[PDB]
Order: sequence, then C-alpha cells, then structure tokens
Amino acid sequence: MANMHQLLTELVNRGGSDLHLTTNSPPQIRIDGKLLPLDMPPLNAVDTKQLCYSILTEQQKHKFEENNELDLSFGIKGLSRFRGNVFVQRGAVAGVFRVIPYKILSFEELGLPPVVRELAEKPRGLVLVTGPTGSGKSTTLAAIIDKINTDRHEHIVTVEDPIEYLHPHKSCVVNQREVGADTKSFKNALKYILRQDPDVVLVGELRDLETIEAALTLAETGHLCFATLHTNSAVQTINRIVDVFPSYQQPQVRAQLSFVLEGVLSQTLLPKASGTGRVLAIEVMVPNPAIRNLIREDKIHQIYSQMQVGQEKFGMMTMNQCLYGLLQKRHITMDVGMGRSPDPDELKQMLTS
Amino acid sequence: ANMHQLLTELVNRGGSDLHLTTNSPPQIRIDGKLLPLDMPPLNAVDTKQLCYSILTEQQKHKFEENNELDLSFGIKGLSRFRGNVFVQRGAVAGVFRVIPYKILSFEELGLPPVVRELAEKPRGLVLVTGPTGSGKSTTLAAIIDKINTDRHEHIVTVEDPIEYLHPHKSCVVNQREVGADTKSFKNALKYILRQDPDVVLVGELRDLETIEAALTLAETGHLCFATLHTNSAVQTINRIVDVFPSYQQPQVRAQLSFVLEGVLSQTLLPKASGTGRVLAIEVMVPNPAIRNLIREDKIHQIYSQMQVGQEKFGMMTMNQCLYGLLQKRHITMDVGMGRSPDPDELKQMLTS
Amino acid sequence: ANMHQLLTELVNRGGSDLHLTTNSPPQIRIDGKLLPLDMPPLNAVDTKQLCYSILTEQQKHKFEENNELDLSFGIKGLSRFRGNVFVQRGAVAGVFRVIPYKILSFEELGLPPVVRELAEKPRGLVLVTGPTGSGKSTTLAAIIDKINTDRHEHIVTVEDPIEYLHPHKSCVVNQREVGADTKSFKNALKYILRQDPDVVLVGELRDLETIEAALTLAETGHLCFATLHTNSAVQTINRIVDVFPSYQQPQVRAQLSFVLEGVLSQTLLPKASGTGRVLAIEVMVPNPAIRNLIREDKIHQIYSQMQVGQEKFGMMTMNQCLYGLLQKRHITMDVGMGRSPDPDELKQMLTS
Amino acid sequence: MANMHQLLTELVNRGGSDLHLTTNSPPQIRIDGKLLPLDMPPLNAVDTKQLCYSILTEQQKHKFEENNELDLSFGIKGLSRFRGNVFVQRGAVAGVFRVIPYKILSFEELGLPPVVRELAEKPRGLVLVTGPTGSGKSTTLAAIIDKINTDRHEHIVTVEDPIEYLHPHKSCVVNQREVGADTKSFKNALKYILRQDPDVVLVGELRDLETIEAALTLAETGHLCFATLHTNSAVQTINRIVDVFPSYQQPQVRAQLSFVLEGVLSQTLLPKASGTGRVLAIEVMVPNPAIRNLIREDKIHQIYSQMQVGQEKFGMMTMNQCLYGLLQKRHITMDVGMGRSPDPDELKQML
Amino acid sequence: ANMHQLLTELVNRGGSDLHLTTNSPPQIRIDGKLLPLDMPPLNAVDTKQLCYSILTEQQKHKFEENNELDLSFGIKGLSRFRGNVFVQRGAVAGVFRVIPYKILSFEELGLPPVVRELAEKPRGLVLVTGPTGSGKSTTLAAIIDKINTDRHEHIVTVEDPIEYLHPHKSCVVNQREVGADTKSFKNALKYILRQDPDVVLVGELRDLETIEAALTLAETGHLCFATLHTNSAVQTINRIVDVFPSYQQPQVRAQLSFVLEGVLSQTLLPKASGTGRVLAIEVMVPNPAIRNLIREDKIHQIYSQMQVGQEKFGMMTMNQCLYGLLQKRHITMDVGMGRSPDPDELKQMLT
Ligand SMILES: Nc1ncnc2c1ncn2[C@@H]1O[C@H](COP(=O)(O)OP(=O)(O)NP(=O)(O)O)[C@@H](O)[C@H]1O
Ligand SMILES: Nc1ncnc2c1ncn2[C@@H]1O[C@H](COP(=O)(O)OP(=O)(O)NP(=O)(O)O)[C@@H](O)[C@H]1O
Ligand SMILES: Nc1ncnc2c1ncn2[C@@H]1O[C@H](COP(=O)(O)OP(=O)(O)NP(=O)(O)O)[C@@H](O)[C@H]1O
Ligand SMILES: Nc1ncnc2c1ncn2[C@@H]1O[C@H](COP(=O)(O)OP(=O)(O)O)[C@@H](O)[C@H]1O
Ligand SMILES: Nc1ncnc2c1ncn2[C@@H]1O[C@H](COP(=O)(O)OP(=O)(O)O)[C@@H](O)[C@H]1O
Ligand SMILES: [Mg+2]
Ligand SMILES: [Mg+2]
Ligand SMILES: [Mg+2]
Repeated sequence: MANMHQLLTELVNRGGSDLHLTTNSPPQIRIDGKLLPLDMPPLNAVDTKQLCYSILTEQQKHKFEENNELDLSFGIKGLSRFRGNVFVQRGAVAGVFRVIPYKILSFEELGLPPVVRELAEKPRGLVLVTGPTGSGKSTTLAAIIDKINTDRHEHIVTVEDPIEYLHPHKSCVVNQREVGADTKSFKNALKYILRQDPDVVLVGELRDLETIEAALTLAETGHLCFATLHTNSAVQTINRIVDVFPSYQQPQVRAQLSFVLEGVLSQTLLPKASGTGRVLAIEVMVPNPAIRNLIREDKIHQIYSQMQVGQEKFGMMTMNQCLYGLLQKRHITMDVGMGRSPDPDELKQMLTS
Repeated sequence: ANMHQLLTELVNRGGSDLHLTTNSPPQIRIDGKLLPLDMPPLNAVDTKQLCYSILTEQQKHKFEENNELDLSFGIKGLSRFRGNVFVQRGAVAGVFRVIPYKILSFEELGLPPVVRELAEKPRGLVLVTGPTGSGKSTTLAAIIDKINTDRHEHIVTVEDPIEYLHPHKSCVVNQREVGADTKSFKNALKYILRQDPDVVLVGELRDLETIEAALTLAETGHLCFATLHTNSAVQTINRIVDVFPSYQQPQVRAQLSFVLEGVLSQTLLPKASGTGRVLAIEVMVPNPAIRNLIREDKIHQIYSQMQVGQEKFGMMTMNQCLYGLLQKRHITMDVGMGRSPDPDELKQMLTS
Repeated sequence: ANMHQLLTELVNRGGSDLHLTTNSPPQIRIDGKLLPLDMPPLNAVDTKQLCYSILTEQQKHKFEENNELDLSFGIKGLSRFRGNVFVQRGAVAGVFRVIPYKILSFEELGLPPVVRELAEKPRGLVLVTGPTGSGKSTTLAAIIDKINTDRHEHIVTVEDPIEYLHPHKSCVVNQREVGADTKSFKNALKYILRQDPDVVLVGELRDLETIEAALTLAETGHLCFATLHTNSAVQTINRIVDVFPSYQQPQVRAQLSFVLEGVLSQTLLPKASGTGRVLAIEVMVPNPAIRNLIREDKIHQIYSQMQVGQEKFGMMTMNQCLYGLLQKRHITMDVGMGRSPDPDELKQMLTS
Repeated sequence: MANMHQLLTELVNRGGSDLHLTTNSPPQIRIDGKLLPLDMPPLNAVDTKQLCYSILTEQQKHKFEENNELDLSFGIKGLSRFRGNVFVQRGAVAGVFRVIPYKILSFEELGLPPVVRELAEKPRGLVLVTGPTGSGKSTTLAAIIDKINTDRHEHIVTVEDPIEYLHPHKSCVVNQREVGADTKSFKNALKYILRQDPDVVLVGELRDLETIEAALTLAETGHLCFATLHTNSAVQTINRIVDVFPSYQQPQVRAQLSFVLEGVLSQTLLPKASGTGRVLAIEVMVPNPAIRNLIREDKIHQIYSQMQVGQEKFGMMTMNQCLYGLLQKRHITMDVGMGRSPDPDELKQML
Repeated sequence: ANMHQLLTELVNRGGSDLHLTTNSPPQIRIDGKLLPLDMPPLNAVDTKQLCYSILTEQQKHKFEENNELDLSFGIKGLSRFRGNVFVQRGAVAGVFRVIPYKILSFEELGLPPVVRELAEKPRGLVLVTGPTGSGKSTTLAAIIDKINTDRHEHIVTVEDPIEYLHPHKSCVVNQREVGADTKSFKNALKYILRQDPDVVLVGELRDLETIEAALTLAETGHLCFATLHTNSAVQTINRIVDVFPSYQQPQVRAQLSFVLEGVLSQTLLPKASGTGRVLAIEVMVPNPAIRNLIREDKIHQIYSQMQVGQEKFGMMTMNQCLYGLLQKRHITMDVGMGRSPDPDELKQMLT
C-alpha cells in the first residue's frame, strides 16, 4: 500500500487541507476550501478498501467492520499528522483524511493585525475566536498560544477533541488533554481544571451550557480563557452566547460578559485574487467602557457602531473595514468582498469615500 | 428470475406501480387503474420468494423483525425502484414504484427561480416539507444535482433508503443507506462532522437528536437539507420549535433565526391537461424581519411577510401559487379552491 | 372436541357471543341478552381446557405470561371468531365473538341509498360511528365489498383483529391484523402511504396520531374509512375537533371542512316482532353551507341543515329515521321515544 | 394457632369492621368507626408474632421476613373473608385485618333512597359513588351490582384491588378480576375489557388519568360504568374529575361528562343517635338537561342550586336536605348534622 | 460501659449536648457554652468504639455505608437520646441530645388555642414547618398525644428516626422507624393505606413521591401530619407547589385548596429571662377566601388574609406573634426586631 504513502505525500505537498477517497471518483484534495481531482484513474471498492485499511491497526479494522464507522489519528514521521475517518457509502469503503501540520505560522505570516499581538499579552479574561468551520480559528489560537508559551513563565492547559496543533514546552509548561483518551469529556476536564493551577486555558468549542459556564467561571477567577464559536461577527457572537440561557439567567450572563470580555475575533477565509491562495478576513472587537455598558444594558446591536469608530485608539475593525482594505490592496476580488460583506451599502459608501 | 420479468413488464407497459399479493395475480397500475397480468394467482410461497429475491440479508432480517420494510434497489440498464414489503393475512405482500434514471430540471418540475437561487446558498438550513409523496425527494435531488454540477465541494447524504443517485460531477458525492452503509441516522450524524462535508442531506427529521444534529450542522458553516411532513412554512417552524422542552425552546428559536435560509412546502395537484401533475409550493425566504419574528416567538405573523415578499425576495404564499397556476389554466378552479388554506383570499385575488 | 360443539351451538342459535367462565354453564348472547345452555356449570379445569384447546403454543405462553390474550381464528365450513382469554377469581375465562363468512347487502342491512352513493366517492373522509356493536364493522364491510366489486383500485385495511374478509374481486384487497401482520396501528400508518393505496380502512380513531394520519390520507387524494363511538354527526365532529390542543383546532376544522364527505351514526334497535334488529342511522352529507359552518366553528347549527337536506341530498337526522321506522311499524313507540335524542321533536314530527 | 380463630370469630360476632393487633395493647376492634379494646391482657411481641404468623403460608412468612410488609386475603369457611396486612413497628410484629362479608345487604337495609333503585336500572352511562374511605362506597356498589345481577341477563365485569364483595351468578354472568393475581394492573384489565363483551363494568378507584380515560370510553361506547372517588359532594366530584386534566383537554372532559353522566352519589356514615348503629347520609345528583348544559358551560357550582329543586321531579337531594330529614326523624344528633353539613346556615334555615 | 457513664454525666450536670471527637476530651454544652470533661483526650479507637456501642448492626452498616447517621436510642431508666454520628479527619465523631420522657402540654409549650382546635380536626393536611430544631417534632408529639388522649382511632407514624414515644392511651399507636421497622418512607407509604389508619404522621416531605402520598392520604379521608423546613405559611405553600413540573401544578394547587386545614410555622427564640426559650409561631387556618386564592394562584395575598383573621379564626402572622411576645415581655426588643420578617410592620404595630 505504498500508494497511501504517495497520496498523503501529494496531499501535504500541494497544501491541501483534506484528502477524499471514495468509489467511482479519483482521489480528490481540498485546497483552501475547493476540491481538485488528482490525475489518476477513478477508484473502485477494492481500491478504497485496500487504501483505507492500509493505515489501520487490526483492532481498528475490526472496530470499523463492527460499526462501519471509525475515527482515528495517526502520524507520518517527517511529514505530518492526520485525522482519519473511515466509513461506508453505496456498499463500499470511503475515507477522509485531514491535515494536522507540524509548523505553526506566525502572526505576520497569517495576516493577523497587531491588535492580536496585544491580545496575546492580556493577563486575564475571556477572548473568543469565532467563525465557520475551517476559517482559521484553531490556527490563530495556536499562534496566540505559541506566543504566550514563548514570552511567559506560566501554565497553559488545553482541552481538545481532538488535539490539533502541538505546543512543546518553551518558557511555559503546556499540558494538552484529548477528549476520549486523556479525559472522559469537556465536563470532566473542566471539573478538575481549576485544581490544576492554570494561568491560560484553551477549552475548545463552546459545545454545551456546562462549557459556557466553565468559561464564565474561568474568566471570573483570574484566568485568560480561549474558546471558539461558529458565529460570524462580534455582535452575532454575543447574542448567540446570551440567548442560549434561560431568560431569568441572562442578566447574570450579560453582567459576567460585561466584566470579563477582553476580545472577540470573527474570522473567515476568502479566495485570493490570484486564484490559489486564501486570505484571512477578520472582525476585531476590543471592549471599551462604553461597549461594556451596552452589554450590561442589553443594547448589543449598537456595539457595531462603536467598532466603526475604534480604529485609531484600540485597533478595532469591522468586517466591512477589513474587506475594504483587502479590496484596495487587490488581495480579493470585488465580487467576493461584496458577496460576503454583512452590509454591502456600507462597503459601497466606504468605496465612494 | 420471475421478478426480472415482472419488473420488465411493469416498465414496458408504462405502469406506475406493481402490486404483488396472495390470491391475486400480479397487478399493475396504468393511468391510475389496476390491471391484472395474465398469470396464475400467487400463493404465500410465491409472494414471499418473489419479494425476498430483491432483498439483502440485512433487509430480510429487518423485514422479519418488523413485518415492514422500505427499500430501494436497481435493475442495471433498466430502472431504479422503491419497494415496500409488508405482511397481510399472514402472508408477504409487496409494492414497487419506478424511480427513473434521468433527473428532471428545475424548469421541467415547475420549480420557481427562487429554488435555483437556494441551490447557490453557501451555508444554512433549507427545509423542503410536505406530505409523503409530495415531490420532496425529487426537489432535493434536483437541488443536489445542481450543487453537484456547479460546486467543487463534498456532498454527503444519509437516506433510508437511498432514492435518487447522484454520480460524481464536479463534487464528491457520498450516499449512506441506513441499515446497510450505516447503523442509523444517529450514527451517521455522530461521524458526519469528522468527514469534512460542505453540503449535507439528513433525510426525515425523525427525532429530537436528529434535529439537534441538523441545527449543529447548519450552525457550523454547512448547508443542511432535511424534510418534514408539515404543510406550510409557519406550521413547519411551529412544529420544529414545539418538539423541544419549554426551557430549551429559546435557544432553538435563536438557532433557527440565525441559520434558516429557506422553507419549501410542496403538494402535488392533478394538472388540468390530464397527463401531468403540477407542483404547488409555498416559499419562505427569511429576511431580517422574519428572523426577528422568529426570535420574538411571533411565528404566525410570518405569513403576512410572505404575502408582501413577492417582488423583493421571490417569496410566495400557497394561495399566491394556486392563483398563478389558476390564471395559467394549469389546475382547475375546483382543485385550487379545494386546497387553498384561505378561499376568501383567493376569491379576492380574482376580484382584483 | 367439546369446543367444536359449543361453537357450533353458538352459530346454530344465532348468538353473537359465547361466554365461558367458572360456576356458570356456557352462556350465549342472543339479540343482546344472555342465555345459559342446558349443561352443567363449568369448573376451572373445564374452562382452562376448553379455552386452551383453540390456542397455539406461542399463544398459550403469551396468555400464561400476561393472563390476557386477544386472537382470531376460523373453523372451516363454520365461521370466524374473535377470542379473548383472561383470568378471574384465579380461574380461566373466555369470550368468543362471531364473525360471519357472508357479508350482507346494503338493502339486506336496511341502509339508505345515500350510503350506496358514498361507496362511489373518489376521495375524502367517511366516518361510520356509534356505540360498540351498533353495526359499524358490518356497514364498513358492505361499503368495502361494493368498492371491491365496482373499482379497479387498491384497498388496504388495518384491523384489530381482522373481522370481515374481502377476497379480491376487481380490486386488490390487503388486510393487516394488528399484533400479527403489523406491530400497531401507528406502524401500519407509518408505512401505508408508501404502499400506493386508493382506499384505506383504519379502524378505531383511538388517539390523536391516528387522527392526524387519517386527515393526511384524506387530504392527499385518498378515501379513508374510520370509526368512532360517538352517537351523532354533530357529536362526532365536536369530538374530533376537541381532542386537539386549542392552537391546532383551526387547522383541524379547516381540514375537516375540506375533506369530510360523510358521517354515519348507527344504532341497533329491537324489531317490533321481537326477533330481528333494525338499523337506525343518522346521515350527514356535507354541502357548502355545512362546510362553512365547520370552518366558522358553528358546529351545532349543522343539525338544522340536516333537518332540511332530506329531499335534496338524502340527508336524515336520527329523529327522522326513528319517525320512518315508527310509521312502518318496524320498532315500537317506546323504543323510538326511549332512544330519540329529542323526544319533543319526534312528537312534533308525529303530529305533523 | 387456635387463638386467631377465636379473635376473628369475636371480630365477626361483634360486627366490627377491623381487628388491630399490636404490642403493649390488647386486641382492639373498630365498631362503627371507633376502636374498642377486648377484655384480654395486652399482647407482647411473642404474642403478636405467633398470632399473625398463624394465618400465613410459608411463602408469605418468608415474604414478610424479606420485606417487613405483607398484604394478603384469606377466608374462614362458614365465617367470613378477610383482608390482612402484616407489618413491623417498634421492632415487633403488628397486624390489621379487615372484614369482607359474605352477605350483601339490600337497598332498604342500607338506608338508600329509591333513586338508587332507579339507577340500578340505567342501561348505559357513568354512575359515580363517592365519599371518604369506609363511607360505604363498596357496599353500595355491591348492592347495585347485586340488583343488576338479579334483574338483567347481561355480562358484569369487575376489576378490584382487592376483590371485596363476591357476586355469584344469578341471571347475569359475573366475572371478577383481582389486581396482582388475576390481572397485572388496572391498565391491563382496561386494555382488554372492551374485547370481553361487557355490558356493566366496575372499575374501582379512579386511580389515574389512564383509568379516567378508560371509564369515559366505556361510558360513551354504550356501557354502564361504575367507579369511586374520595370526594364529598357532587360538585366537588365533578370539579376534581375535570381539574385532573391539562387545561387544553378539559373542554373534551367536560363534553364527555355532560354526555355520559347518569348519576353522582356522595356518601358518608354518621353515628346513630342511639349510639350503636350508623346511618348513611347521601347526596344524590341526577343529571337533567340544565345540569348537562352547566357542565358544558363550565358553570359547575350552580349545579348545587339545581339539586335544591330537583327533589319532587327526580328524587334529587342535597346533603343538607338529607341531614335535615335525618334530624327530623332523630336518627342523628344535632351536633353531628351541623358538624358534617357543608352549609350550616342553610340547614339552620331549613330547620 | 463508658458511654453509660458519659451520658449519665451529661444528664447530671444539666448539659444540653454531648460532643465526642478525636484529640479532645468529651465536651458538654452548658448554658450554650462548651466545657471539657476531666478525662483524657479521645483517640480514633476511643471515639469509634464509644459511638458504635449505642448502635444496632443495621445502623452500624448504614453509618459505614454513608459516613453519616441520624438515630435515636434509649437508656432504660434514664432517658432517650438523639444521636448523630459522622466522620471527621478520618475518624469517628458523635453528638448526643437529651430526649426527655415527659412530653410537655400545649400550654407549657406556648402554643395558642388554635393548635388545640387543630388537634380535633377530623381529616385533612396539617403542616408544622420551620428550620431544623425549631420545635416541630415537639409540637407534633403534643398534638399526637392529644389525639391519643381524646380519640378512639388508629395513629400510625413513620419516622427517621423515632423521636417522641406515644404509648397507647385511648388510641392504638404504631410507630415505624425507617431503616429498622420499614425499608423507607416510600415502603411505609406503599402499605400505610392497607393498614386502616385514621391519623398519619409522615415525617419530612423528602421528595415528590412522599408529597403525592401525603396528598392522597389527605384526600382519602385521613388527617395527615408532615414537616417542611420553610419559614412561613406563604413560603411553605409556594415551596410545595413549585417542586412539581409546571403541568402538574394546577392539580397540586387544587388538591391543597381542597385538603389543607392548617399551616404552622415555628421558630424558637431566647426568653428574656435568659433560661427558657419561647415558641414564635405563624398560624394559617384556611377559610373559603384563602382556598380560592390557592386555586387562583394568588399565594402571596394570603398573608393579608392572615393579617385580618385574628378575631374570627384565631389566625396570626409571625409579626403579630412577635408583637404579642414583646408586649408580654417574653422576648427582648432586639430579638423580636432581629427575627421579624418585616421590621417596618412590627414597628408600626408597636409604635
Ligand atoms: N490566516 C490563514 N491564512 C491562510 N490559511 C489559513 C489561515 N488560517 C488557517 N489557515 C489554513 O486554512 C485551514 C483552516 O483550518 P483550521 O484553522 O483548523 O480551521 P477551524 O476553524 O479550526 N475548523 P474546526 O475546528 O473543525 O471548526 C487550515 O488547513 C490552515 O492551514
Ligand atoms: N343493519 C344491521 N341489521 C341487523 N343486524 C346488524 C346490522 N348491522 C350489523 N348487524 C349485526 O349485529 C352485530 C353488530 O356487530 P358489529 O357490526 O361488529 O358492531 P361494531 O360496531 O363493529 N362493534 P365494535 O367493533 O366492537 O366496536 C353483528 O353480529 C351483525 O351481525
Ligand atoms: N349504608 C350503611 N349503613 C351502615 N353501615 C354501612 C353502610 N354502608 C357500608 N356500611 C358498613 O360500614 C363499613 C364501610 O366499609 P366500605 O363499604 O368498604 O367503605 P369503602 O368506601 O369501600 N372504603 P375503601 O374501599 O377503603 O375506600 C363496612 O364494614 C360496612 O359494613
Ligand atoms: N414537480 C413534480 N412534478 C411532477 N411530478 C413530480 C414532481 N416531483 C416529484 N414528482 C413525482 O411524484 C412522485 C413523488 O415522489 P417523491 O418525490 O419521492 O415523494 P416524497 O416526498 O415522499 O419523497 C414521484 O413519482 C415523483 O417523480
Ligand atoms: N415550644 C417549645 N418551647 C420550648 N422548647 C421547645 C419547644 N419546642 C421544642 N422545644 C425544645 O427545643 C428542641 C427542639 O427539638 P425538636 O422539636 O425535635 O426540633 P425539630 O423541628 O427539628 O424536630 C428540643 O429540645 C425541645 O425540647
Ligand atoms: Mg478548529
Ligand atoms: Mg367493529
Ligand atoms: Mg371500598
């Protein structure tokens, strides 16, 4: 099965995020979100079965044959880490493999503004990095955590399902817990995380009420907490967070957020104007006293207006302001910027200004 | 095989359904009316062997476990079929429906242009609802054929059973049949997020767990397709919200207000010509006002927004659709009035 | 075997039910009233051996597991039977109901011509209601036999248990028994729409889910038959609407106003001769006015429309039927007045 | 083993309802509701244990020793039936035994008015006999069922927990199912009762919503259904029945009750002025069209006013009218009549 | 044989509580303050053997199962005691209270006459509430002693553990201790209705099941006593209703409106004399208006009815009781104002 080795090598070499193997199609690779077939014959059921089975242990093979489903992770030394999923479709084996890179890119390499660098220096509070799946959230978080590891002498604990970016010890002590192996669940890790003397905590996705309450507790007890959401803007993120709670407990949730919130980042990856790379578009909200009052008063919407005027002082930036800058530097096309702008008339006005 | 010849005769005679049951010969529905084939009447041995001849072992044990079975299967070079096997008077019986190999286009199916714009949506939840056999699977197959044609993305479907097949075009299309490819809807949804999908078809919203999985998919940056047996957009939204406990409904309403991108409610009416059947469809496309009504739990008043969203968003109430079908003489006046949820409004449209 | 002779005596004497229990001789219900047979009283050994003699081993173990058992069985050349076996005072007891092989005609049953016109309806909901043993299943079997004779369509029945048998005539007739052919009414209704039916018998309207299934069937182009234990058309309509939550009653009323094609409410009265029984039936056939009253929630006033739909539509109130039965001397004056829902109206009709 | 026989014989002979055996007290017998100690020495733990164990099987003995609780029923031939409960208190055995008589008294012997006799002739519907525990409800129901058994050629089925009064076949076929032995539960008996070709059904206590739905279904499908409640008046009974259902389903419950209700009896037993007998006080509501309308319109309370004026036409009688009659005949004392009257001002006005 | 001497010394010096724990000698609370006995400090062997010396084997295994145990026990010829055994720093510890053989009377306890009229009620639910050690069991024991004295009825109590003992007077009194006589509150309530009771004490309303059982008992013609840790009648009613799911609260409110006969809310205050304690008690006796407020879910406004029901029904808010105790110089001004739930109302009444 030296074909799996060559297929995964091409996946790495061409900068693909995911490799897809299924019957009646050639192997296909996702690059910056878009699928490309490899110049190979289409696979049959024999091909897909032999190829997917070639990277499994006997226990994992029997587990797949017992369930027609299998999640796993594996490494190719000197090449990359991978997340694998094996399943069955149309009576035949299919497989998907996701890249977990060895190298974390820097802030400047990722296109992140200096305000993110100042956020990596925050001593305590809740910082949220949000966006849709595969919008660069884990990569940005890994860059911030790598900066903390480099600059501070503190204890960083991450809880991940699964562990993606690895952070070997630099000046910090870094402990990384994988759900389903190192710890039973997010709930159990968060149940014991406060007794483990942390300073900085990564909690992963805000998957349930319990994890949300844990993040509010972390931000209230003197820690810097990182979490993700799949929301697309700062205002949408705050409303989503508040509205998951029963109406009687939303006052407390709003007060907690008004006290502890230190930053909201909402990312999305857009195709570059060149047609091959992708560029990060990011909305940055850094709370000032006015925004904290709007949070306490339940006037969430008006926060967007504060972001429109917080450019010079705090490095704040609405999504439309970022799309404007990406458009003037010719990094994205006009169609992509307009097609994704949350308010096209504002972007038009900025383009006329 | 005998089954091969029976299904070949079904195809050759332009029949819509083949019926196999004891003490009758095989019968075929032609133009709505049953006709017996010139064959001896079947006994229980005949019906059981014939129906079992097109089942897998897993499907056989499922039928023997439940005395019910829905399934689909193909005869290469001939056609696909949807089968239902059941038990009556202590003996096996079966019904078999034709599923053509060639999928019709949006314009051939009578679907308005807003459905074509829905096939281009990048993320969100799109619901196609209506009673059983109201064209829901056919509309979704047309939409999925459009995504497959136009996008370079990963489409995964979970079906019980797989009906329309979507061979790879520009997309990678994976189709999982419950009871063979995957253990259940729950298991497929348990692993679907780890499979790098972009567009997902989840089938019928059969339980609370599946609804929560679909909300998670639609919230995490994917375009999710699902079906319900509701008859209108408002009825669909109320049905979706009301299945949850009262304390968790606020979040469900917030999720729907955020992720909803379209609601289609279909029904099939006999055409005025006598040969076709025509799709009547209610289309709701959420605007900021509708999303607010959803958050405020003012669901009913959404129908009023649909009454005025014709020019701006391509929206259309069921009565507006029956009216358009009536002015073009596609349906009779009796069918349009007999099916209109508000006959006085349609009357007013005729006075206008 | 003794049981063969007991059931033969039950058939020969025109009894409806045979009762077997300890410390009493076998007893037969004739025209509603019990009669002991000229035999010694049974003991626990007698009742247990007799009831067990007509059970399979699986059924015996089920009875011993639950102290309850429903079943149906046939005696070739004699009759079908519905059996119930239970336990009382620590001993076995059993009841057995006659299911005749021959279905009587409309004219033999005393059913008016409007019922014959109802057997020709292409789609909709037709309800046959009344108390237990009021002739509902027999009327439904006559209607279904008429459809089987006249149409080339697919009839599916769901029964607990199967009572009247309908061998294929011009139709394909499939009959599913709950607890053997299908797990439940809910499961049969879950798959019945995927079985290409034209006419459906669903049995008793036992819960809301079955009601929604019947409304869906009647709205999707099918003719649906069901029973209720209500005693009048108005009482039936109110009962159907009032089982739903207040917020969904508007929809239920609109559905009923669209799909309802007939309501029959039966009761069996002793004949004046003392030997036969005569059917008294209230017939409601919806006209546009009644459909409007249904949509406007003015249900009671429907009785007034039935009072005047005699000449035009063949409609008939229960009191009008008792009046006709009284003038033809089919029933006594005491029975007609004693059963009339409004004795002053019947008096006025008698003075007219 | 020969002490229990004498104690139960004494229980029967003195007309007591229950015998109580517990440590540091002599045996005590409930007569007309009040406990009387027998002229015997007080029992110790050895006495109570041996005496209670004397009427148990080995299976029942080990079941009691496994759980410190035991319910059972048993018969003494030629004497009576009994319901027994054995339990443990203060580390010692205790026991209670309730009488189940072989003989059913007549309507006239029980003090029941003729309207009850006309209720035993009702061909269909729901008839409710209510009152507190031990207020004569099972005895009245047994008398009515014995009347149906005597007069009709129909099928009577009873579901009981446990079976109390026994109805041997007369002109009817009578089947009696005991919960826990003959049938698994009220739910199972009602799951199969409609397939057992009944005409008259006794369902016992209205334990839950499911049993209520079963009784309404039985009443609306052409059967005469008997049930009990522990309410104290017709109005209170109707309100309790309606109020147990969710608000959205109460319209249907009120419509069903308005259609099927044929009678409500609310009983209580009062000490006779003589000091030795007890007398039945009974409230009788028989629905007329006006009352059925009040039921449909949710105007339940005003039904009491109809009962005040339905005396001559239907044999109706409020509780206060019954107490007034009992007081005029000096069957009860003034203190008992006033102390149990639901409206003392009305009774004062009538007097 | 050391425990006997330690409890004897506890009794002789008039101490209220005995405390035994490791690394300290035995300590006795005298006039509220701890005094160590002139004995060597206990080790873990000492404390475990001493505490285990007054436990049954069942109670020992329950303690080893839970590291907690509440119980009561007697020393013949001496006294009863309430014990709590627990674990601290890996070692056994124990606390022991005196339970006197003589039950005080209503007048000796400071209970108003309405409580005496409550001891005569024929049926219903009577609640005596307040925090732990507010006199609830003592008040209940006084009421039960009054019923035992005055009635010829059957009293059954279920207790965890049994506190006051009620020897038979004119009633038959059976007392079941959870964990010895009966498996659980649930099992006792499973069989209590088959034991022919008239008056029942059910202990703490520990869960929803016990609440439903108490409501069934109260509606089936029995007088039911129970406790809660609420501090007022309004708070008690709201606490009882709000435990149930929203859909069942209508039925619970209807049941309470029908069966409730009294709500008693107690607390013990230091006497102005410095040596006695005085009972402060809020008394709610339902009238038709209060029952309507219960049915209509207007619970709060019930307090206003208590404010005006003093002359007619013997009703009394907590503030009115504190006002009376202050006028009689039974309590100090600081104690009354400090414990009053509404100091502004008490100030207006006083001044
Ligand atoms: N600023 C960026 N510029 C270019 N590529 C990026 C950037 N950030 C992330 N990526 C790349 O694009 C892919 C995004 O993957 P990832 O960062 O893990 O998204 P994600 O939000 O964590 N998805 P998920 O955890 O499943 O919800 C990765 O393969 C990165 O290599
Ligand atoms: N019009 C009629 N005239 C005379 N006899 C009839 C008539 N209709 C039915 N019967 C007879 O009277 C009996 C009625 O039984 P059936 O028709 O099954 O009532 P049912 O409503 O179906 N009872 P159930 O299913 O238990 O609710 C049958 O034995 C028939 O033979
Ligand atoms: N009208 C009556 N007059 C005098 N005594 C009566 C009368 N009715 C019943 N009794 C007697 O008083 C006792 C009442 O017992 P019973 O009739 O079983 O009450 P109950 O309502 O059925 N109790 P329960 O089943 O536990 O809720 C019986 O022992 C009867 O003998
Ligand atoms: N717009 C349409 N116009 C005419 N016929 C249609 C249309 N859509 C579907 N059909 C056909 O009517 C039947 C509906 O079947 P189907 O779409 O599978 O219903 P279901 O919603 O239960 O999946 C099929 O035969 C289908 O080919
Ligand atoms: N009215 C009262 N007046 C004075 N002392 C009382 C009064 N009631 C109880 N006590 C005493 O205070 C303590 C209360 O104990 P107890 O009644 O058992 O509290 P609980 O409510 O937790 O069961 C006991 O020592 C008791 O003797
Ligand atoms: Mg990630
Ligand atoms: Mg029938
Ligand atoms: Mg009874």
